[PDB]
Amino acid sequence: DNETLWDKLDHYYRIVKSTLLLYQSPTTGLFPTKTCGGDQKAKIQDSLYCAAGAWALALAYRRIDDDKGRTHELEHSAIKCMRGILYCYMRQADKVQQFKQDPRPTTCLHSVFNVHTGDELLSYEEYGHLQINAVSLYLLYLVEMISSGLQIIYNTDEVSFIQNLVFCVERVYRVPDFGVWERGSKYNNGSTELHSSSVGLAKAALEAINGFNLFGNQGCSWSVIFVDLDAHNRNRQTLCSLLPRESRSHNTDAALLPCISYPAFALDDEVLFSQTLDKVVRKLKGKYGFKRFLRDGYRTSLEDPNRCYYKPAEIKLFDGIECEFPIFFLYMMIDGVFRGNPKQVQEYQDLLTPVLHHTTEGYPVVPKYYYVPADFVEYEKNNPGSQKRFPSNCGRDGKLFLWGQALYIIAKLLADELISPKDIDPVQRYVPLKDQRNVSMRFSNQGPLENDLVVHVALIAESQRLQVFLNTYGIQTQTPQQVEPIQIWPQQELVKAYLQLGINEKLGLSGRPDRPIGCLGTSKIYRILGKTVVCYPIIFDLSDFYMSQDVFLLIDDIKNALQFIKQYWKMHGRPLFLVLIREDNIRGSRFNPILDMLAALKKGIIGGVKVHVDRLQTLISGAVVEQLDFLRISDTEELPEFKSFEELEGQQPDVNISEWKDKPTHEILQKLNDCSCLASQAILLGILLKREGPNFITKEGTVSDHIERVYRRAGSQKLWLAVRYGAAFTQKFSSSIAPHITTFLVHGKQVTLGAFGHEEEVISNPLSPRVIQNIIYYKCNTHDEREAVIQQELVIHIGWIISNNPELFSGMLKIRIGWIIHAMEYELQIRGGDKPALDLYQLSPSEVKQLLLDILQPQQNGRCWLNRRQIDGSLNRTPTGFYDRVWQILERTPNGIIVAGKHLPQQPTLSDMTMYEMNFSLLVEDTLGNIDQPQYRQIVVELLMVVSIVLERNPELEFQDKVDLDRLVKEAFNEFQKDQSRLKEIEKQDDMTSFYNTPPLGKRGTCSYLTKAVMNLLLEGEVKPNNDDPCLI
Amino acid sequence: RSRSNSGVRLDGYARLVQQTILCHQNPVTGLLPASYDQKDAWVRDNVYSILAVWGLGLAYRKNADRDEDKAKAYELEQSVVKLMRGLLHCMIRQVDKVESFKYSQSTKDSLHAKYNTKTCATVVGDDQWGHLQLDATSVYLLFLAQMTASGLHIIHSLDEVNFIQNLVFYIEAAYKTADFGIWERGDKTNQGISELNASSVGMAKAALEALDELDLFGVKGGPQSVIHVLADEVQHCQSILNSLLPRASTSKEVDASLLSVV
Ligand SMILES: C/C=C(\C)CC/C=C(\C)CCC=C(C)C
Repeated sequence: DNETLWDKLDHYYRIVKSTLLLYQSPTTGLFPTKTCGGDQKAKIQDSLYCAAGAWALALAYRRIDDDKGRTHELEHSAIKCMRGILYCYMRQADKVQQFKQDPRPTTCLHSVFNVHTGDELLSYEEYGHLQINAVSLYLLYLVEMISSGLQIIYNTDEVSFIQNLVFCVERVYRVPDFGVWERGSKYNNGSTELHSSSVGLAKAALEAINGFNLFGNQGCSWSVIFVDLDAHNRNRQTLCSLLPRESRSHNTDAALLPCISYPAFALDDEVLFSQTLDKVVRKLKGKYGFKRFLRDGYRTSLEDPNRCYYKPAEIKLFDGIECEFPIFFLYMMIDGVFRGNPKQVQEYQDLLTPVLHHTTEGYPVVPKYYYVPADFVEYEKNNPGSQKRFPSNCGRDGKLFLWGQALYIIAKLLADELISPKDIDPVQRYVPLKDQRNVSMRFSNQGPLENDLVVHVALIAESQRLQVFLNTYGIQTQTPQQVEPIQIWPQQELVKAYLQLGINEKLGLSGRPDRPIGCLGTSKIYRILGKTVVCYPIIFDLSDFYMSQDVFLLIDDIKNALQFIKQYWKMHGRPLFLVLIREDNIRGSRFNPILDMLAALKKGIIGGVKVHVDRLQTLISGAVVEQLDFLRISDTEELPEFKSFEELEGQQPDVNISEWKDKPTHEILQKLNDCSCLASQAILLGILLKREGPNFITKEGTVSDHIERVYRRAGSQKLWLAVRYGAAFTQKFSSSIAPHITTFLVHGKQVTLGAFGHEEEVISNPLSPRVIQNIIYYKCNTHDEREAVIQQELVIHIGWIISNNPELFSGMLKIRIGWIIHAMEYELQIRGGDKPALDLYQLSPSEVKQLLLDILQPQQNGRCWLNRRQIDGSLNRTPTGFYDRVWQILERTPNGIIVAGKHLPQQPTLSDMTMYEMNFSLLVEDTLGNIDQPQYRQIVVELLMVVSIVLERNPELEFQDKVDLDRLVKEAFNEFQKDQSRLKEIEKQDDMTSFYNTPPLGKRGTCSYLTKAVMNLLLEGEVKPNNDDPCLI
Repeated sequence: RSRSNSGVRLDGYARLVQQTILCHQNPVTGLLPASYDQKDAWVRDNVYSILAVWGLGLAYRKNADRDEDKAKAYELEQSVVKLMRGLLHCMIRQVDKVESFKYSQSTKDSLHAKYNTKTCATVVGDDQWGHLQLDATSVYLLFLAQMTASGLHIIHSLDEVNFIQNLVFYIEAAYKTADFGIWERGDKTNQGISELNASSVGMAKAALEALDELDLFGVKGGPQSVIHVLADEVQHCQSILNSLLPRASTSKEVDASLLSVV
């Protein structure tokens, strides 16, 4: 091979100029999806990769000094495409503003534009435009090309828009989207659903663009893009939770390679990377390409072209005939070059060569997909991968797949080593196992495996009287005045400061949305307007909700915040955790728990998190300061000084709810004066806002603020009844509930928000704070307003546990709040004995957490088995992998499962879904939902476990008729009676008590009778001679 | 250590340009509306109105040794690129008119004088305005050549090189093509009568000479990016300029726009 490098690059120049650059729009710079046909469609995702292909060849031509002007042509072909997307995006700036405030499928940026004008082409009804992969890839590649030297952003006005694009990407962790495949799921219902590729691309875009000067080398402090760490962190928490699954519907997707490999490399954990790579390699790799996802019917022979949506039963016909996309051989080829594995590069190169097509001039054509013909669909299903597939794009037809053609150039240039992996990755999205010291990218100074992070903990007391009085107990603290030039802020003041970031009155952009700054954001040190400002964590705010006033929860909130920072802080400096102590925390018995935590911080360790207690001036000297320069570039040097933290210079309710609510007379206003309890006040003021209008005048003042005064004042005493009524009758809603729910369902857990026996609303998909506020108060609970406050109490509590003890809710697929609050309220009855038991609204929020933790334990110790089946049954807790065993049951009952009038048939259940699928796990509880007794639920859940035990270890037996488990529960029931009647002749008839109290495993346990019940009916059927162990007789 | 006094006084000029010109630049297109009443961007006015930004950017680039005065130099330079590119898209969206005007030098096939400052589209129709202004495309072509020679990378693709090359043939016949001219009213009568104005003939001659063997990709360009200009049309414009001057046309004894030619 004596070929000069000019001739090697000229080889790709012809392909680039004739196959993708020939079609670049002279006006917009975009690349049309359909090269032949006159279609105006230009997809941002496809156009972005086309820009990379010209950019990749420009990087190759950067090694030729006599480039004959080809480096400039290819560098500025990428710039022309990159700026065209910006032109299209900025023409939709009114949509960027809307998507910032309320991310929705109908308020999002368009992902398809007219290639010749940049106008809007398809509406939200015709096309699913919510594709975060497009915006994230634009931000990612924008960083890549600017870092390589391509000048795309021309002025700060564009910088403001890119900052607003970042804001649209911050919230994506809670925004279901249609994904790269503009489809959402296999079912094609038009339903947005959270994709690992989209959220991972957002994570990749945020990491690359954080602190990135959009001007390149010709840049100053007023072009750097600021990224909220915590929305990035919650984007990564979503990615780590969703993975190795693409989404709820998809166990794997070919879109994962663009996410976990080039160009994003969004996975920083090598275990998961491997897990997620194999499921793509195993369940989607094929001879002709990669299948986008299992049961993908896009452009298949069994698809109706006219219909835009698939039937619920149409996904079954799509198994084994999924279109195979050759583009992912290239993605694996790029992955091989990046990761230093040459066998991977060669292996996927040997697979592309058969699937590659060529033009009349011999230029390679990468087909979009390879589909099995209609004549060969049924042979393919029986034996997959054995029948020939036809190319979607062949060349010589005029139809070219520009995304594939562009990605061909990138992979081949890497394979022939004409461009280095670092050339197309100037900002390092791929980092080798030398994973240290990358900001925002999990690679702190310690590296990828050690996380002994030291958090700088500043002890701040609200007043000197607290300062000296804590000092008398051995704890050194500083009041804000003691730390004087420094300013300690509530996180809200940081949000108010951040409201000016990204404003463009010319584009109508309003800045960063008013969203609370979490722990990692407040862990940073900010310098605003020449004042160094440190914001204490939101956990110390006494406005969002009232469990911050409970000292034990605050102690646990302080602990878990430090563990949260220990786990998710990955910047160069050491995080700053300002601890705020108020006089309410010291007064009363709350000193003893607070002092031990403060002593532990002084000792240097708390919750296993290494901390450093020192003066604020010490923990601020050499740390990196986030310069909020946008607050000065607008010349707002006289902006109002944001309000820094200012130093400060007993019986059960004698009034029953039904006693006076039933009372028709209005004299209860005098009864308000007659009674002396706070709860009686906290109820009397509530009716006065409903009976006598919202803002009626009372002795103290208006009704609206008088209840607010009581709610504030009741918390000071720690009279929890009044603080629960106070927050419930004001429709109080902390900012954490809505993200807490989103955390629940990204773990595979549906959430229902409603009291027992009343209307319960299932939260299938992530929702905005606004609708959940409407959910938790207006529609869900109306019998008692305090139901919502107790409903919101657990949601934070489960939010506390789901992260610290995720195994604790294993099997509990549905976190049903009111069903859970039954478990605590029924436990209080159990613990209450034959005495008036405690009220769940009397317990301090700490006891609410502890009792919740008590009634969740993996196995309550030594309790009545009846009662255990009550605690596990009420929680709807199932064994690990229980939902899987129901398949093996359903796989071997032809007529299905009938329980409590709810039938689970073999078909179409088996044909519709997969046996790791989440949808089936929801289907069982819907079938299981009619069982009213939680204890009766467990014995059925016990039974479905044992019949699975019988079926697995005994594959010869198979059921003939419908498995009616109530009969099997009833059949195993009477055998317990006649056995126990023989023992002592218990006279209770149709009483589950004796049957429930007996342990499963024992001399005569439940599962023994349950086993006998199954076999009696299982032996009522024909046995199948099995060849795994041919019967010796 | 500190900024030079030239940089300090340019800040007052930066404020003057920003408060007067650069604050009206459309975020999307980079174009400049004539005024609040006339919300459209003229090709001739936008090119002329960007000279202060281009001069300021060149003035700031003379001392680009710090991050900030590199960046404001970059902003002013690329704001000029934004406008000249934005004006390129306006004309490149009318390539059918450029192709038709090359063969038939009619007013009905001329590049529009005014465009949508927000979308780079034609605000008015081919007959609702006096559109044939060969000194508006030439003021673009002349400065496009000059701004590329100064280092501003405006043309990005070889297709735009072909477009600018075809724009040369658009302004080649300025010596033999009557146009409305710099004042969009044609003859002195203002009756829709196009006339041979020396401003259009002069402007095309300078634009043709400016584009003569000019590499639109700058120094990092090749023969594919070179605009070829024929001196026959360049010196034919001279034969008209010498005959017309000191008159601006047969209908005007003089025009102050000839200051834009002499
Ligand atoms: C040749 C004999 C056999 C193949 C045994 C048939 C199996 C059964 C009658 C049920 C056995 C069940 C167990 C739980 C061991």
